[PDB]
Amino acid sequence: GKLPPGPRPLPLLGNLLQMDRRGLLKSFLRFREKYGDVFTVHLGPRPVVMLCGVEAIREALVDKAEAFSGRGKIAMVDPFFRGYGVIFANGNRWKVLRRFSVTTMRDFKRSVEERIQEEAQCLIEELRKSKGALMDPTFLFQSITANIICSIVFGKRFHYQDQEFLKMLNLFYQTFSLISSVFGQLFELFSGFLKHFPGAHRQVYKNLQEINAYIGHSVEKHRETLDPSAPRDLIDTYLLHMEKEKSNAHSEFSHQNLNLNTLSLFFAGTETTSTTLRYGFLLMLKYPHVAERVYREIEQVIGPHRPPELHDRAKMPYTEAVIYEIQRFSDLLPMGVPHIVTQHTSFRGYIIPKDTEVFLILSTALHDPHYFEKPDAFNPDHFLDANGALKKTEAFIPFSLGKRICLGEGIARAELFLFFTTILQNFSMASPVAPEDIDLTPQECGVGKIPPTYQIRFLPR
Ligand code: HEM
Ligand SMILES: OC[C@H]1O[C@H](O[C@H]2[C@H](O)[C@@H](O)[C@H](OCCCCCC3CCCCC3)O[C@@H]2CO)[C@H](O)[C@@H](O)[C@@H]1O
Ligand SMILES: CC1=CC[C@H]2[C@@H](C1)C2(C)C
Repeated sequence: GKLPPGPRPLPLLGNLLQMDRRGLLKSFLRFREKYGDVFTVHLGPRPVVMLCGVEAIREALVDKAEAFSGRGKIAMVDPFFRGYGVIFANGNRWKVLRRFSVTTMRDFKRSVEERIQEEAQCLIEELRKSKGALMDPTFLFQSITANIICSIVFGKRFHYQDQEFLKMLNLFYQTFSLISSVFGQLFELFSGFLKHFPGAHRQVYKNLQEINAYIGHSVEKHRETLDPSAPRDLIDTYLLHMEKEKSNAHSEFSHQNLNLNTLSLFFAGTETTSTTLRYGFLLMLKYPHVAERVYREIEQVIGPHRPPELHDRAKMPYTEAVIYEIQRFSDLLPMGVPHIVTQHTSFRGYIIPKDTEVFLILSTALHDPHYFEKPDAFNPDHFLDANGALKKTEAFIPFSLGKRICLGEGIARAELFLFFTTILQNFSMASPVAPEDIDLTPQECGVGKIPPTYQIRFLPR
């Protein structure tokens, strides 16, 4: 009959005065205590329905896909993306851009696996050259994941010591942080007001323009050398489609979709997997007995030299459990990416009007103590049975579900496994901080959950 229950709002401020100072997620976990798994919070001027736990989330994204499949905005980046590109598009643009992006990622020329394998070898050579010196591995982790996207999109990889590559990686890093910051969460509530003032939203806008400028230039160099009978990469393929549909003024294959879809694939392609890697190696420093056990399995299944391959996974249940647990623990996007309802819909008795924003709080499925005993601790046994065999679970939804499910899922799982195991096959880790002193508390927790900076050494075996 009405919207899910929640804290009683004030006219201008919504539920501001009921929020927790520590962020949106914390705010929402407190409301969930009081209201249950389906509730409404007024984020500044508008109601947003929160869905918590695997059942409710899957009931919405899978059983009710006809309605929960729209994409909402992220205040901090809407001014840039404006509903262009696969992540932020709706309706028929999304359908075109999704089919195109899914279809030209898989089809191309090396397999996905081969490209990751080569990149893993370049990574190992790089880590060798560093001769056990301390670094903050953020740049390398962004470099190897960026290079996978790059070879699909630009037809090329960049070298780790290229200062122009590094400068773009810095912008991806700064932006993800700024977006996930306390100001970014405030902005989600009050963009309407805050936009008129200086603040992080302008820096994010400017960073994204700067990345936009490289992509515009690359599109140009491609157009100039384009061979219709032999498209090199995803940009070439988009250009061909642009040609084919030029007589339709309403073609989705526009120039803004070109730039912003590409940029969307890049952002998501780089920052998601690299952040998981960052948390992953920090977790390894804090739990060296886990890293040592992963290494014993690599030794026994793969050996000290033969490059790891995807077909190794099924024979490495421990390593897979550690990687699942890294993802579960990391909780990359704790509230997922905003959805909206596309038509009036009933959900557990409530009525959700059309164009009502919905957050699926993926963090609540990942921390569900019915599936994961002691869900706030890192523990790979979360994903092992009695016999040490891999135990997958329905609650494991860090890619979300349904029509909008991460389209990069397969690529990211390939990268996490090949980069994790290839590094561990060749190196052990050390740092100047004892495992008991290692603090896992995120540096940011908003849209994204971002681990603190740290120094690590990679020691050759
Ligand atoms: C650890 C790595 C990753 C995680 C945890 C992750 C997670 C997610 C999540 C939660 C969503 C939101 C789905 C929803 O709207 O309900 C998403 C969407 C998306 N992701 Fe991933 N992602 C990862 C890696 C990647 C990679 C490597 C790519 C590209 C190569 C990618 C590309 C995308 C795109 C294009 C969307 C939007 C899909 C759509 O709206 O139709 N992601 N991702
Ligand atoms: O397009 C106009 C702009 O061009 C110049 O910037 C160059 C720089 O001179 C040049 O150093 C830079 O090189 C960047 C190469 C690395 C790009 C790698 C990433 C790009 C996309 C996401 C993944 C990979 O590209 C920029 C864009 O062409 C000028 O310096 C700018 O001031 C100007 O506004
Ligand atoms: C896959 C992710 C989608 C939404 C968040 C991160 C990448 C971006 C695009 C800011």
